[PDB]
Amino acid sequence: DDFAKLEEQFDAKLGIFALDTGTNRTVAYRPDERFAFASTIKALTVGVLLQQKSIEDLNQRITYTRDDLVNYNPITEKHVDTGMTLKELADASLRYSDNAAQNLILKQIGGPESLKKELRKIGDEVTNPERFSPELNEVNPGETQDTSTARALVTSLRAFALEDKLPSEKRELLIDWMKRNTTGDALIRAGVPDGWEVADKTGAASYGTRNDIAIIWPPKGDPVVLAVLSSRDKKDAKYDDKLIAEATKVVMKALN
Amino acid sequence: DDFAKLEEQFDAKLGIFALDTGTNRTVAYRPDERFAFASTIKALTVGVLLQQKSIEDLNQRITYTRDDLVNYNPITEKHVDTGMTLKELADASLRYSDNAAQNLILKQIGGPESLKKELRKIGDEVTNPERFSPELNEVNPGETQDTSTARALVTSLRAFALEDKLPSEKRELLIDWMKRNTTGDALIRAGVPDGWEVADKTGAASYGTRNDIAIIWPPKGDPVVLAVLSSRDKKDAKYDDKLIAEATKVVMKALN
Ligand SMILES: *C(=O)[C@@H](NC(=O)Cc1cccs1)[C@@H]1NC(C(=O)O)=C(C)CS1
Ligand SMILES: *C(=O)[C@@H](NC(=O)Cc1cccs1)[C@@H]1NC(C(=O)O)=C(C)CS1
Repeated sequence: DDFAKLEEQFDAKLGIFALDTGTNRTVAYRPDERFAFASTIKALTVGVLLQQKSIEDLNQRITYTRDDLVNYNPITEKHVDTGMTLKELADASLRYSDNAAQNLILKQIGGPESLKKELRKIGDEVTNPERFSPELNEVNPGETQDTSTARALVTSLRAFALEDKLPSEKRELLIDWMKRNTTGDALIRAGVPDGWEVADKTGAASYGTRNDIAIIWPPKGDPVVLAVLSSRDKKDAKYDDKLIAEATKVVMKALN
Repeated sequence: DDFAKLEEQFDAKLGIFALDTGTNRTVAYRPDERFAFASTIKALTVGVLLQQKSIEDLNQRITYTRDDLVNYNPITEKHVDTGMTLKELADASLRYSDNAAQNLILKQIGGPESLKKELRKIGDEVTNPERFSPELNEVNPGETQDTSTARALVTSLRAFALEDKLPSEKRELLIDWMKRNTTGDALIRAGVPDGWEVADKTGAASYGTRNDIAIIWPPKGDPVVLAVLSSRDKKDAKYDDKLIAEATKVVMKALN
C-alpha cells in the first residue's frame, strides 16, 4: 500500500479520510488517529461564526490593538488603526491563515469552549478546541487538547459547507473563501488535476504537523471532502508539503 | 550595467520599466522598446471586462464548444459540457493563462478591435491588440501588431489595478486573481523576497519572448508596478525564466 510507502519516504505518520459525496465511497488510512488540528480549525470556526450572524452582521467593525497580534498576522498587522470587519477577518483567517484574525473571530463567538459546544451541537464529538492561537499548536503525542481526526474534520467541514448546518448563501461565502486560499498551493491542490476546483484550509504545528482539509469538485459530479493530516516524531521536526501532495494523488486514484 | 550583463548571460534583449508608486522613482532599460505582449494582455483584457460589467454580471454563463478550444486550455477544456461564467473565465485566463478563456472574454467585450478602443480610452496609445489567441503570439521583429512596451504595460496595469479605471471592489477581484497566479513562480516572484505579496501575469511567445508584469507590495510602503519583457533573435529560440527572476532582483536593488 501506497500510504505506508509515503510514511516510509517522508518518515512521517499520515492520517487520511476522504468521502466521495456522489457515491459515499470512502478512502481511509489511520482515519481515527488524533492529530493537532492546527490552523485547519479556522475553517470550522468561520462555519460557526456564519451560523451565529447574518451576512449583513459580518459588516460589524472590530477594533483591536497590538495586544491582539500574536505570532503570524499577515493581514491583521496592516489594519491596527482602521479595524477590520468580521467579513474581512474571516477572509484573512481563511485565505491567509492569519492567527490574530482567528483569535478575534473566536472571541466574537464566545471562545474555544463555546466553539467546542457548537461543534458538539453539529454532531462532532471528536474535535477538541481548548486554546487560542497559536498555543493550540503546542500538542504533545498522547494529548487530546486541540486535536481531531481526519474523519471528524471531514464530517464537520462537509456539514458546514455542503449539507444543512448553514443556509446556502452562507455556504457560498465559506466555499468562496476556501476556494481562494493563498496557503495551499503545494498541498491538496498539487495532487488534483488543473480544472478541478479546490477549497482548502492548511495547518502547520509542533511535531512537524502538516495538515490540509479540502472540498474537491470534479468538472461535473458530486464533490470529494478530504483531510490529509501528518506529524512526525521529533518536536522540532520539519514537514514537507510534498507528502500531502503525494498522499492526495493516492486518494484520487483510489476513488477515481 | 547589470541589465546589460543579463542580456549578455542569456543572449537576449530585455525591456524593463518599474514604478515605485510611493516615490515615483523609476527603473528603466529599453522601456519604450516594442515586444510581443503575449499572454500579459490577459490582465488588461480582464480590466476591460470588469469596467464594462457589474460584478453580478460576471455570473453570466458562457456556453462554448470544442471549436472554442485552441492550443492551451487547461481549465476551459474541462467544462465544455457545463459552460463557465465570465467570472470563472476571468479566473482561468489570469491564474492559468487559459487561451480559450481569453478568447471567450475577448468576444464578450467585442473582440481585439474593441479591446484596442477601450485601451485608448484609458490612455494607452501604445498597446496594439489585433488578434485572438494564440495567433497574437506570432510577431516578427519590427512588426507592431500585438506589441506593447514595458512602460505602457506598467502604465495600463497600474491604471486598472491601483488607480481609477475601476471601482475598488473590481480592483480587488483583479488583484486577487493575479496574486493567486499559478504560472509565474519562476519569474518576478522568484526575484522578490518570500512574504512580499506579488500580483503578476506571465507570457511566452515566438522569438523566445518571455514576459511578466506585476504589482509588488513591499512589507510596508506603496506598491511597485513592474514589467520585465524579453525576446531573442531566432524564431524558435528557447527562453529561460531565470532571466526575468534575475532582472527582477536588479530592480529591487535599484529601488532600495
Ligand atoms: C496554523 O496552522 C498556523 N500555524 C501556527 O501558528 C504554528 C506555526 C507558525 C509558524 C510555523 S508553525 C498558521 N498557518 C499556516 C498554514 O496554514 O499553513 C502556517 C504555515 C503557519 S501560521
Ligand atoms: C501566452 O503567453 C500564452 N502563450 C501561448 O499560447 C504561446 C506559446 C508559447 C509557448 C507555448 S504556447 C500562454 N501563456 C503562457 C504563460 O503565460 O506562461 C505559456 C507558458 C504558454 S500558453
